[PDB]
Amino acid sequence: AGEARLEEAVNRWVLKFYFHEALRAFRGSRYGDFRQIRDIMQALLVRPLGKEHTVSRLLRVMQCLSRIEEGENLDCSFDMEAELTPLESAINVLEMIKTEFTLTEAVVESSRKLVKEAAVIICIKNKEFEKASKILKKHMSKDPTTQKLRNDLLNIIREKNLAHPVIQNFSYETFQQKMLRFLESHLDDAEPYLLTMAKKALKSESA
Amino acid sequence: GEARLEEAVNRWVLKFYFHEALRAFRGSRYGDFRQIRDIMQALLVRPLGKEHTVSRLLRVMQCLSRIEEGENLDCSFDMEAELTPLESAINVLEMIKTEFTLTEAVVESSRKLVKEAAVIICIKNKEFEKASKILKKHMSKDPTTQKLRNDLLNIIREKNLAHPVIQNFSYETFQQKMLRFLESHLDDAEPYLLTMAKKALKSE
Amino acid sequence: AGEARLEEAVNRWVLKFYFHEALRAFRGSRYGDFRQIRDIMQALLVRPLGKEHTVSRLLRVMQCLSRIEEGENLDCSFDMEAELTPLESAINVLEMIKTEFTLTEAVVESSRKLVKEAAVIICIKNKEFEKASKILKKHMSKDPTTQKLRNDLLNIIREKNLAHPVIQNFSYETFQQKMLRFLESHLDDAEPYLLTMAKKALKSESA
Amino acid sequence: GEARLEEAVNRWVLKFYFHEALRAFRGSRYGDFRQIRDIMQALLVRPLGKEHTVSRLLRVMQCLSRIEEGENLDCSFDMEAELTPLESAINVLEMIKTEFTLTEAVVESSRKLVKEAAVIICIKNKEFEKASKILKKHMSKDPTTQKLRNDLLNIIREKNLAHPVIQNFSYETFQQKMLRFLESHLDDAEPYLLTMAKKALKSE
Amino acid sequence: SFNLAPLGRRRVQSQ
Amino acid sequence: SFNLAPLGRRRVQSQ
Amino acid sequence: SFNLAPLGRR
Amino acid sequence: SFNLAPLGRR
Repeated sequence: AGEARLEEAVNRWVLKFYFHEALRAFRGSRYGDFRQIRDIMQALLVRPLGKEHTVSRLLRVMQCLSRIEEGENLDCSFDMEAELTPLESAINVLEMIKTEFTLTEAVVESSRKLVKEAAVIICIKNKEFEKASKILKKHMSKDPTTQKLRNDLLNIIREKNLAHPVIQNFSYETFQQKMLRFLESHLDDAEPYLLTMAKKALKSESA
Repeated sequence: GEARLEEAVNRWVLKFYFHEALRAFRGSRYGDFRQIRDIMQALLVRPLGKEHTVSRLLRVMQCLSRIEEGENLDCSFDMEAELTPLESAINVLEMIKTEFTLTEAVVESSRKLVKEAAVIICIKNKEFEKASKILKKHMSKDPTTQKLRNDLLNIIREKNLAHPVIQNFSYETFQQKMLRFLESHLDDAEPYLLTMAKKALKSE
Repeated sequence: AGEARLEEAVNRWVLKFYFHEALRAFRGSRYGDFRQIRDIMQALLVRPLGKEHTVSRLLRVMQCLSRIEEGENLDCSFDMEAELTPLESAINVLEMIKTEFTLTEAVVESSRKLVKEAAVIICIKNKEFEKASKILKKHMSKDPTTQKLRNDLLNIIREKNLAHPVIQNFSYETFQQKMLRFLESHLDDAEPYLLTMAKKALKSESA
Repeated sequence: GEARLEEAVNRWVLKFYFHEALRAFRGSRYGDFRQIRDIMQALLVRPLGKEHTVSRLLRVMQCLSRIEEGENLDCSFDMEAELTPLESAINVLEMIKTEFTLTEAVVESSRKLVKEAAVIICIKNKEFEKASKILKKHMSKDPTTQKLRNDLLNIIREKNLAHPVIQNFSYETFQQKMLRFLESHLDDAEPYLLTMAKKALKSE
Repeated sequence: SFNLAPLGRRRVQSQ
Repeated sequence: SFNLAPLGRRRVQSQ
Repeated sequence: SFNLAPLGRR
Repeated sequence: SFNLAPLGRR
């Protein structure tokens, strides 16, 4: 009863502390640490957290980042249906973020363009041309402002031109960091309670 | 080949008109701003290569365009057609914050101005319910903006267009203030095309 | 914009009408109709519904019932992990209902006992003895009031006694109906708007 | 073998004590009720076979037991130890509604009595915050119960134990009212064991 | 637990 | 759509 | 929500 | 929420 209220409070503190450390690892390109921290958070989810809309946003972000971090591994499946590559799965999470964070198409569009682009190109690098075409056609926009990129890609899949500048100039690292940038902007900048108490406590000590 | 040359020229062209768009906006020549804005809109579909400088210029251009049409509540800049121009400008400001990697402190005062204008303009045009929604959606989470919103709420509740807050609101001052904030994040360089024109003016 | 607000309203009316028809089919043991209606609702979920907590409850119920209806088919998997038989998956949905509907252990207990019992016995009927044992041990309660049932079952798995009264007297139909009874009690009894307009409209006509 | 005979006897025993538990409760002999309640509690772990009649009898027995201990806010009938006895009784009433397939109309007046008692008893024992939570959790969704809850809220807010609503609340009348509702859903039959006892009284 | 009797004690919050 | 110009018209709700 | 219908496969 | 980590299998 009370013991569960108290556990809830701690669990949320734990969750927020690790989320903060997960973003820091991600920002520092320490993806190994990111994944391990991600697993700790995954384990905490079966426990009572209560309600904060702060954690749902928190969790939607982790969700998207987790899929983006494993984006270059087409052996991974974050979904019921094996079909979905991690990035395709990231697109779906982004759509959930749009709806839940009540964001406009214009705001989510830039992010999305980057994820769709990355999804197609990673498939192309693995010469999963057929898969790249399907992803391109279902997701890719046909906007007048993206039609050239879409045509280049469609053509690259055509000739299987893995040597095309579009493919060679693609930086997954930059892609990842830009995505973190965007997702990060829908979160508060505060220091999680535990890190605060850890900075205090840690300086009780000395010498 | 002659197709990487296009990308280079499209950039000079885009940066030239950007320079003239700001000049116009800064002179309150909004008619000229709009005409120039449309040239830039047509250019967007053409290959511009990618350059951090043009990506920032059109975010600013996007913000200014919504602000310039801020009083036309009949204009829709978004798929979600219920969004008023200034509401759209708020979002562009958020994308600018994110993309220009600006701190909240740097952006917050400017965002407040746009939110305030969005509600007040709606009020002056008698769109009371809309003003109410914008106020509730954008000004309720800010403790730093308490007596402005409770004042606006009562203004909306009593339909007091005569209230000093509404009567003394200057949209011109707002526009110019927004330009100054936006310009503060841009290079000062004279566009290449204007430089060459001034030169061609030497001899002839 | 507005068009999406309006679609939302209709979608919720559609969802509620079919939920109502799904329960009626279930109550009438017309599981074929239930499944088809379930698929219609599954399709609507990708669409905008908005917020009503009324639909979340609605959906959690459909979720549990859907798993219970396919309870005798151990080839079905409603989960990420193939391991889970439908009923095991129902237990998980019930736990979600408890938390979300903020129900007490005493209230959810009876339902749960029935689902756990059914899960074990269906595995036993298919002579999935090992599976039945694992389910028994992880989920089954050890309460003093259920220990005899647990021992009988453990023994039945022992001798593979599919002829034991406990196995032979088990009625999946009665189990299903009792579960509907319980889940139904956390929902309002009202007539969905569309059926109301359908009763009116339908009686404009005549002769 | 002699193990299906146990199930049969356990039922007679259980139904006999149930009959005596009600008699006791109906006579306000709560001490006797409790002693008998404990015999039944010990019997529950034994095989009773399954019979719709015993399943209903102990739901009623569960409700009465929580109601009898309703004034002891120090008693916990639930894993969730914060739940007061009457809160627990509300839940048992809901399980009775579901399991006895009763209409909302049949149960609603009785549920209201228990909710009201739960808040008032908490109030009389000075557990104001608790009373507040119960009131907010159980009486806010009912438009049919408006001035009772706003009256209770003000009573809680001012700690007015002197208010007529609190001073004139009779827990005894409440208990007896609950028994009558619960009994209305039970068979009237004399338990088999009491019948045989009365007989043994013939000859001897 | 179709428990008839209390499982234990509650912490009153009176005063 | 890094659109600079309006996409179309909005329905004012004035009066 | 999450899925009403199953995925096939067990 | 739903899953942070993947399931293996693609």
